[PDB]
Amino acid sequence: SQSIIAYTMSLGAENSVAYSNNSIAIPTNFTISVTTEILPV
Amino acid sequence: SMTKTSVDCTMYICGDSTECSNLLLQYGSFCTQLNRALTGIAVEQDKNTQEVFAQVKQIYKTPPIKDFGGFNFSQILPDPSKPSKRSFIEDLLFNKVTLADAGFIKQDLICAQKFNGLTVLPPLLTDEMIAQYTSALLAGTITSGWTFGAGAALQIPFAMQMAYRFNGIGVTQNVLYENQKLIANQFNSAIGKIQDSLSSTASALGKLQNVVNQNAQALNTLVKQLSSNFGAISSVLNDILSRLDKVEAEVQIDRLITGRLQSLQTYVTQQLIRAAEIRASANLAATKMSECVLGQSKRVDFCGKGYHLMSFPQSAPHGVVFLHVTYV
Amino acid sequence: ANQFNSAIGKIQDSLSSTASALGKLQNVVNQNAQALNTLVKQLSSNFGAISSVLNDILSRLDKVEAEVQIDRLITGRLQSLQTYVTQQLIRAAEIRASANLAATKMSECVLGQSKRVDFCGKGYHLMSFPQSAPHGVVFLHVTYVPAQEKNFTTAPAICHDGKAHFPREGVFVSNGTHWFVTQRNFYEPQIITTDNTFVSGNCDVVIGIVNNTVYDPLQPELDSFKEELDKYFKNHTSP
Amino acid sequence: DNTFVSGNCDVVIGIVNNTVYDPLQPELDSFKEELDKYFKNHTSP
Ligand SMILES: *[C@@H]1O[C@H](CO)[C@@H](O[C@@H]2O[C@H](CO)[C@@H](O[C@H]3O[C@H](CO)[C@@H](O)[C@H](O)[C@@H]3O)[C@H](O)[C@H]2NC(C)=O)[C@H](O)[C@H]1NC(C)=O
Ligand SMILES: *[C@@H]1O[C@H](CO)[C@@H](O[C@@H]2O[C@H](CO)[C@@H](O[C@H]3O[C@H](CO)[C@@H](O)[C@H](O)[C@@H]3O)[C@H](O)[C@H]2NC(C)=O)[C@H](O)[C@H]1NC(C)=O
Ligand SMILES: *[C@@H]1O[C@H](CO)[C@@H](O[C@@H]2O[C@H](CO)[C@@H](O[C@H]3O[C@H](CO)[C@@H](O)[C@H](O)[C@@H]3O)[C@H](O)[C@H]2NC(C)=O)[C@H](O)[C@H]1NC(C)=O
Ligand SMILES: *[C@@H]1O[C@H](CO[C@@H]2O[C@@H](C)[C@@H](O)[C@@H](O)[C@@H]2O)[C@@H](O[C@@H]2O[C@H](CO)[C@@H](O)[C@H](O)[C@H]2NC(C)=O)[C@H](O)[C@H]1NC(C)=O
Ligand SMILES: *[C@@H]1O[C@H](CO)[C@@H](O[C@@H]2O[C@H](CO)[C@@H](O)[C@H](O)[C@H]2NC(C)=O)[C@H](O)[C@H]1NC(C)=O
Ligand SMILES: *[C@@H]1O[C@H](CO)[C@@H](O[C@@H]2O[C@H](CO)[C@@H](O)[C@H](O)[C@H]2NC(C)=O)[C@H](O)[C@H]1NC(C)=O
Ligand SMILES: *[C@@H]1O[C@H](CO)[C@@H](O[C@@H]2O[C@H](CO)[C@@H](O)[C@H](O)[C@H]2NC(C)=O)[C@H](O)[C@H]1NC(C)=O
Ligand SMILES: *[C@@H]1O[C@H](CO)[C@@H](O[C@@H]2O[C@H](CO)[C@@H](O)[C@H](O)[C@H]2NC(C)=O)[C@H](O)[C@H]1NC(C)=O
Ligand SMILES: *[C@@H]1O[C@H](CO)[C@@H](O)[C@H](O)[C@H]1NC(C)=O
Ligand SMILES: *[C@@H]1O[C@H](CO)[C@@H](O)[C@H](O)[C@H]1NC(C)=O
Ligand SMILES: *[C@@H]1O[C@H](CO)[C@@H](O)[C@H](O)[C@H]1NC(C)=O
Ligand SMILES: *[C@@H]1O[C@H](CO)[C@@H](O)[C@H](O)[C@H]1NC(C)=O
Repeated sequence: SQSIIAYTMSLGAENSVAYSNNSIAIPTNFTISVTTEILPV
Repeated sequence: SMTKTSVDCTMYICGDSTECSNLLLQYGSFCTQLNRALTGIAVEQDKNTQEVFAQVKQIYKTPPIKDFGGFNFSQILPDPSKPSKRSFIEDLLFNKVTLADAGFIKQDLICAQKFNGLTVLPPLLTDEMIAQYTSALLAGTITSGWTFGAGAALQIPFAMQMAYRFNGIGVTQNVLYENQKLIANQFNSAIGKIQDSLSSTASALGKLQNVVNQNAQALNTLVKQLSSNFGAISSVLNDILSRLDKVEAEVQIDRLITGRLQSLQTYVTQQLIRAAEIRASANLAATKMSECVLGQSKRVDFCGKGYHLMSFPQSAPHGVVFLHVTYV
Repeated sequence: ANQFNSAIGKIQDSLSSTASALGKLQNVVNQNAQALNTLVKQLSSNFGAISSVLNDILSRLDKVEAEVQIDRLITGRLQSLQTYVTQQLIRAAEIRASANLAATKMSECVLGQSKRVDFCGKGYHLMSFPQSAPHGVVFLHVTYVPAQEKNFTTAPAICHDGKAHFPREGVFVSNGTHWFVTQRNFYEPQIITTDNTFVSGNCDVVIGIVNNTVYDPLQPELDSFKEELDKYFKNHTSP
Repeated sequence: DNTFVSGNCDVVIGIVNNTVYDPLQPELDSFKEELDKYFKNHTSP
């Protein structure tokens, strides 16, 4: 029941921002994240 | 990016001839190597287009109530009514570059290339999809400032974002507040001068057009080289195979194989060297997206001339246009 | 520290679990290996000579026959080296560009801290650690990322005794009942004071300015010092 | 509040005189006039 599907790609999740002339969001907390990046030399 | 080109080395050197194909196998991997080289170029066009525009894995959207403190982004935000959702300034950009084959099916220089085993492959991302990624970048910029770069998008009022910017160039945030009508008017008026420039002069997009013109000029040159004799009794392969038996035809066809194969090595070398120019430019545009759009840069003259405030990306035929906003 | 220690753990587990991550370095090693094999396989091609084996020409033909066949192999072979060296020069330009970028990230992410957004990993750059790899470099970029946000009401400036006030650093916010001042990248609210803020102009010009009392940390330090003094005068009724 | 101190007037090339205002000053000296009239009044009973 598996098969090759073909589709027009989505570019990401749709996300309207909570914008308003007097609204702000501020982070109460944070994460330290470590990301590997690799370059040929 | 530049137009993806696929050439079939065998269809170009040996148009429908078994004899020429059997002689071409005497060279071995030369035909495959030149398709590997052009495939490495064709694939890194989609990479370059991803590096520049696909900087956010989420499609931000502007609110319906445009209360951006008096700043009027309506000429750089999407248009709902136009069949492709590009902005007003993006439509001017799409009119002001001319293309030699877009690759979108056939049913003239485009025709002459296709009749000779030369093909243009379509980009992965459509011009609607680059308009959507540009909408996400611009709507994140207007509604969230740098914060959508550093993590989740945080809303901030647009005049309050511009205040953080001003502190960023060492001008105190009340210099915005006390002048906000003037600063919004100057911005609105400068977005006006972008149109009154691009609408009227031909040369402004010249960097993009020159990139298209070279890929066109080189495909035209590779089409023309099929008319070279290279010392054979004809430039046309069938006229040799018609007038000679195998024992004399092989001597003539071997000249044309040698000359056409040297012509492809020239095209593929010119295209690989050119492809390095475009990759350096894509890395520059991805860096300018990261540092001028998703942020504010303290790097002098990196994000347009003057003290950088913010910048807005726009889609363009095979390119990007940055509208840099600077305090002078 | 615990988040950092755990994230370094997730690097170990990532590089254990996934196949594709080194796919840049692996693709560079494959490209030069495949090119060298292409260069050796191109020796077996005839180029129209009666064999690709050099001695099968030199024996089975006379001198002025053989020279016409050997010159095909010399021509084709020389073109094979010119092709490999052209592919290697063009390749070397990409590795150079990548080495100059790596030397720039060593300079700016390892020897420093970058204010260039998304240059040294995604998020706000804290620091980076280099690791050696076959023909390459790996950076572990460490970044601060904003996590749990709350919405707040905000204002451009605050009004008190008819003058406007603005934050020295940070932004004003309200939880719905009280105004606070806080740093723009982490929620730590404070009572709004004359030490957190500076003054400019009367209350009319600022679009969106609200009304909220500002505290003066010199004031109750003088006003309690009026009651002490006030107590003196009461004592001084008695002697 | 706008300025910070370091060293004395001899070392800096091209330094100039001007007065430097202190905002604590009339905020204390008004609190001396607020005091002086109270001492004068408290002679009267
Ligand atoms: C907005 O933030 C304000 C500051 O945290 C908060 O006001 C504070 O509310 C608490 C009660 O939840 C008060 O705490 C005191 O309450 C009585 C006072 O007699 C005592 O029994 C307690 O032990 C304690 O001392 C704070 O006094 C009060 N602070 C102020 C400045 O009024 C608001 O409740 C927050 N508003 C919203 C909508 O969340
Ligand atoms: C923030 O606080 C301000 C000070 O209380 C307040 O200003 C005051 O606003 C009222 C209403 O507009 C004015 O009332 C007077 O209006 C005219 C004179 O201008 C008279 O005809 C009326 O009879 C009445 O006396 C106050 O004069 C005015 N105060 C000052 C110093 O101008 C703001 O309106 C407050 N804003 C908010 C959003 O609360
Ligand atoms: C800036 O203002 C300064 C304060 O008024 C002023 O400094 C004063 O300069 C005079 C003249 O040089 C000195 O006069 C005394 O000098 C020595 C003792 O140090 C004696 O031999 C003299 O007879 C005389 O008493 C003042 O002592 C000196 N005051 C201080 C506090 O250093 C500057 O001259 C002014 N400069 C300018 C350019 O405006
Ligand atoms: C920040 O608030 C927005 C919406 O504004 C609020 O709307 C009221 C219900 C009330 O909460 C007011 O204080 C605000 O003015 C949030 O956006 C909504 O998110 C939910 C999903 O969580 C979604 O179903 C709604 O459709 C969204 N509405 C809009 C207009 O976008 C936003 O999620 C809040 N931020 C956080 C961190 O929760
Ligand atoms: C900030 O977020 C971190 C997680 O990213 C929270 O830390 C966790 O807290 C829960 C309890 O609430 C514990 O069970 C976990 O073990 C904690 N993890 C770590 C790494 O310590 C933290 O509580 C949050 N801080 C605030 C102030 O909300
Ligand atoms: C933002 O600028 C645009 C362009 O000037 C404004 O759009 C015009 O609005 C007037 C008045 O309704 C119309 O007569 C024009 O025909 C509109 N032109 C276009 C291109 O739509 C827009 O109104 C401005 N926004 C604000 C908030 O003032
Ligand atoms: C594929 O080819 C067919 C023709 O063989 C095209 O079909 C024609 O389309 C036009 C325009 O819509 C119609 O006027 C004709 O009547 C169609 N002819 C037939 C025989 O159906 C079709 O448009 C082509 N599709 C693409 C994407 O090129
Ligand atoms: C700062 O310069 C701006 C122009 O960029 C001045 O604004 C203009 O002022 C004149 C009157 O002096 C008006 O006729 C124009 O319409 C204004 N232009 C705009 C875009 O609003 C402004 O007056 C100057 N400000 C100061 C304090 O000198
Ligand atoms: C903010 O927008 C609301 C409508 O949503 C409006 O009532 C209010 O006057 C606006 N305030 C400012 C400062 O723009
Ligand atoms: C009142 O002042 C006198 C000194 O004049 C001092 O001895 C006494 O302790 C003071 N008492 C009080 C209650 O202040
Ligand atoms: C500036 O230099 C000149 C000499 O070139 C000198 O006469 C003058 O007093 C100096 N002024 C200041 C403020 O240093
Ligand atoms: C003088 O002192 C008395 C208290 O003894 C007080 O009632 C009165 O208001 C004061 N008058 C003035 C003018 O200070």
